[PDB]
Amino acid sequence: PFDNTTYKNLQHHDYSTYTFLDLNLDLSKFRMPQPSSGRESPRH
Amino acid sequence: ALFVHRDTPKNNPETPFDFTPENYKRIEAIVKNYPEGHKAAAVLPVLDLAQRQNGWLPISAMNKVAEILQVPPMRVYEVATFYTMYNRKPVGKYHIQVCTTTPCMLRNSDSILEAIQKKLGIKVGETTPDKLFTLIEVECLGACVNAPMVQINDNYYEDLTPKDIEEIIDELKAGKIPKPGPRSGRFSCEPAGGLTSLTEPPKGPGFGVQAGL
Amino acid sequence: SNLIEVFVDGQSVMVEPGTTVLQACEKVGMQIPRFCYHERLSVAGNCRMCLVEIEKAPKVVAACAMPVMKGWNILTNSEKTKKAREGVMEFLLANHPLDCPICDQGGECDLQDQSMMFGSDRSRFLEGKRAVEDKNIGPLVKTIMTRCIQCTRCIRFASEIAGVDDLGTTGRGNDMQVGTYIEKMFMSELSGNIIDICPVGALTSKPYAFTARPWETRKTESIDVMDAVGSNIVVSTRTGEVMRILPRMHEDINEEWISDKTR
Amino acid sequence: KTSFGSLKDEDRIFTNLYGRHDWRLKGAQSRGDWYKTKEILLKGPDWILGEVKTSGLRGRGGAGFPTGLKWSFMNKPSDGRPKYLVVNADEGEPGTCKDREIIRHDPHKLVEGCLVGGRAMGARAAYIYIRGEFYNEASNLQVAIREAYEAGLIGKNACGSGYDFDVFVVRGAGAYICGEETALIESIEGKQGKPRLKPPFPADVGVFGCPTTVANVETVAVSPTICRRGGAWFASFGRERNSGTKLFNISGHVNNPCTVEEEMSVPLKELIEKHAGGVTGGWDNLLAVIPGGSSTPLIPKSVCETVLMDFDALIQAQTGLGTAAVIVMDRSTDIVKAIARLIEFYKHESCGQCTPCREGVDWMNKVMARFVRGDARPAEIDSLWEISKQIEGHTICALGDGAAWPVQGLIRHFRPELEERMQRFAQQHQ
Ligand SMILES: NC(=O)C1=CN([C@@H]2O[C@H](COP(=O)(O)OP(=O)(O)OC[C@H]3O[C@@H](n4cnc5c(N)ncnc54)[C@H](O)[C@@H]3O)[C@@H](O)[C@H]2O)C=CC1
Ligand SMILES: Cc1cc2nc3c(=O)[nH]c(=O)nc-3n(C[C@H](O)[C@H](O)[C@H](O)COP(=O)(O)O)c2cc1C
Ligand code: SF4
Ligand code: SF4
Ligand code: SF4
Ligand code: FES
Ligand code: FES
Ligand SMILES: [K+]
Repeated sequence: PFDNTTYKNLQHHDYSTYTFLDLNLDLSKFRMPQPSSGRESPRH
Repeated sequence: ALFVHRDTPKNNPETPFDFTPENYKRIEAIVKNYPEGHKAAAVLPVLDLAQRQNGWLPISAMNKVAEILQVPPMRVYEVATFYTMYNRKPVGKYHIQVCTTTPCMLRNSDSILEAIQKKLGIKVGETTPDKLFTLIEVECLGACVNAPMVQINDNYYEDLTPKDIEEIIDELKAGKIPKPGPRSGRFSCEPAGGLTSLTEPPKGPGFGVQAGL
Repeated sequence: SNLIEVFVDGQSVMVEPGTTVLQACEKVGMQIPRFCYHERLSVAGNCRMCLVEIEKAPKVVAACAMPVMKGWNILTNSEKTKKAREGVMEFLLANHPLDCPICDQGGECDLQDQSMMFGSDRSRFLEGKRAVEDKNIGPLVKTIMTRCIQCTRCIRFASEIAGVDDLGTTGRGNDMQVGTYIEKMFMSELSGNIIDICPVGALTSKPYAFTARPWETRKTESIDVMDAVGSNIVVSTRTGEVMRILPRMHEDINEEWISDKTR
Repeated sequence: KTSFGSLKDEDRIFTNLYGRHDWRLKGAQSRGDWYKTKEILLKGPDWILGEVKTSGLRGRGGAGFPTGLKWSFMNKPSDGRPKYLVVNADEGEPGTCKDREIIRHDPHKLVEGCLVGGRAMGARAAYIYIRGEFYNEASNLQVAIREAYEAGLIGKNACGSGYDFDVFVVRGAGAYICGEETALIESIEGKQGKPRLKPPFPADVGVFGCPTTVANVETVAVSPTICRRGGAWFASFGRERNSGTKLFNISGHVNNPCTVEEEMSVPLKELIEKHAGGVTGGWDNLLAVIPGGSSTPLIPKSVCETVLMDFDALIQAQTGLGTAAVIVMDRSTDIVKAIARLIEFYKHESCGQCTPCREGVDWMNKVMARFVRGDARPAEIDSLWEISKQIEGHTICALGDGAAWPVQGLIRHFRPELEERMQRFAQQHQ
């Protein structure tokens, strides 16, 4: 049924201090190979 | 409060800091978000990861982040002194941040700041002697319609009265964690006397999609 | 040729593409004031003393960093250019300490000289000034950081020409402090040239400190012999005694730098 | 059309603004998101730029630059360097909390907007520079980005269109100036958030040296709705050169402080008395309104009766629209204390790079802190006016402008109250 009274965004009550970084570690496999500037750093 | 560093026995380049191995995997994931040749772009997330590991930044996390990213250490010192989240001093376990800009001051954030002060016995900037609470006074946290509000390490505690923030500090002293939200009847940002908008059901897919698409 | 035509106070001048407003005004013999700009360092654009009016443009441009567009009339002596200069000199002198007699840069100070040439003649600052903690960067460069105007010629020299990357700005806002953030000793082979390019008395020569004063020195133009570079120097002397050694500009040798041994 | 506002729920772009529906992928698809995205990507960059230019969409960051004209600066062939969309999600403006609600409650709308916008400009990926204080919101956005990668909606072969597009979230670290686009670009690069000078613009030299567009959350998230519903639908709202819908953040001294989407050229009085429950103590209790966040100058109660909440009507009210974050101040307010706290914000949030902001914003804070007590003489109001004019226009970015402007609005509309503050200080302390 349709509902408009309950707050559906309850997932952030159970985020720890490493939630963002574990999600980035999970997402690191879904991504394209990064572009290269041809050098390792501008001091190279 | 000082933007120079002096070597103390608790904070020196021989203070032991090192990342945990799963933090090394998270640093690898951070560095693989940026182009080859600009590994120096990962200074802010890896230094924030060092702070989330250690609680604050001694000047061995700054040097380790400078080493594992191959950037000069002064360019990590600049970032750590520029941004206000990086704790260059060891803060308490619950680092309370009371917002006292104009939209929160208009809704009496001074009452909550006084309530936290007479609840903890400390003032702005001080840490409780059991190292559980550090009270500071911050700028706009971006929760202005839920004013007055605080932040306790990750979480926004909103629409507060002094009784609400005393209850939050009580059940933080009990080892529990409170719910990060408004303390009034409302849920996130709606009007408290019912919705003035978005009361109809949403229209779903394909509603009003133009021709030629 | 692909030279574009620009105008400095209406005078036509043909400049290369990529020329900044300051260089286009330099080609007609006008020197725009500056504190952070230095023609051998990268462009900072963070003192706003070079703010000049382009006509039919309701905003002053940073002449050290803005490239000239074709057909611009640069107004170097207009009224809002002068208002920009006096306002920026007012903000430069707001927190600057009253140290001109006890300062070694006195008489040879850029901040003094173009406060005389471009600033106003009095203050509206009725507040308490700031005071910056002094840094210890070695036995050569005396550091009094209250006199710092945060022009970041330090950081650009030590990052680009000295190649050290160990000076920077810590803090934020009016509390932004130039330094090493740690008790570090900036000892490069060219480390005394930040004395030269500090426009103010925030970085002076610690051996030269308190001894002389620029108007009474006799500038003799000579050669370095400490190495085989043949660095062209000014030996400034006062009453038959050698006081210090400053560089001469020679684009083919030492462009305007010398080593610490020479200095 | 002459009267604007009373926006119906069928024209709301940001449905599930309040958290009442599912924010995740199955709930976002059931409200219209990710519908025919493959067709929008296959119709090309020029079609999407034409739909944004037709819509009259101006930049929701607060400056109101035209979005299609801005994004067309990237419509150019490559020069070896990659291209990037950078989504501005800092939102450090006091009064403003709208981008928090878009990221937190409609995240897939922001991710689909990243895909459509970065398609229109040939961008390789999207860097959402979210505010660091929005940690739960950033993890919320990361869960939605993982749901979009796992469904094939972004990443390799995004939505089945053959256009590869990644989406990254970079978190800030507590600097308001890192929402300024060049300072944000420098903050992504691992440096201090100090604004670059302009030119080079980000479309020429942006993040990492690459061609870049920095765009707000709200001007990005409305773009799939603009490309689905059409530009003419979006241009059917608001006045001409003032098109669309706008999120409004009514906070301060109102009965029901809320975030609401409303039509563009809505009156201020209609917005406050409809969606916020009115001013506390009635409309006669109104003293002044800061119309669109802390950077805009305030307007007194006499201007708030008739003025419309778009860009041009607030420019004619010698203020700005800004972030459209309405700060309402009643008659019980020491307005000098509120504006001086606002300038205290602007000196705590100032990176120190150029001389006029670094020095003059601290000097305006010292003068305003004396003006709260009245520890001054009435020549210093004109002194502070000229100091604000010296800061304004002479800085690198618009935080110098944004610090000079509330001082100017306070002086312009409340000089007699400043004068009587100072003269009662002078009589009871001498
Ligand atoms: N949303 C927020 O949280 C906040 C918003 N603001 C707003 O920010 C505004 C100032 O921002 P700015 O970006 O400095 O204003 P505006 O002068 O620069 O320009 C806005 C946009 O237009 C682009 N643009 C303008 N002229 C251009 C040109 N010739 N070529 C290429 N691109 C061009 C800029 O790149 C920028 O992205 C203020 O009006 C204020 O209301 C201020 C503080 C916080
Ligand atoms: C000091 C300062 C802070 C700013 N902060 C933000 C911000 O937090 N979020 C934002 O979207 N724009 C911010 N802006 C405006 C941006 O410069 C830029 O105009 C905008 O983010 C992207 O343009 P858009 O309006 O077309 O989206 C800020 C501007 C200044 C001068
Ligand atoms: S640096 Fe210049 S203006 Fe400052 S005290 Fe020295 S001589 Fe005076
Ligand atoms: S010490 Fe001198 S050269 Fe260095 S930033 Fe300060 S004023 Fe500039
Ligand atoms: S005006 Fe202020 S915010 Fe802008 S570059 Fe200068 S110090 Fe930074
Ligand atoms: S003013 Fe306190 S959250 Fe924005
Ligand atoms: S000389 Fe151009 S700003 Fe310093
Ligand atoms: K000097």
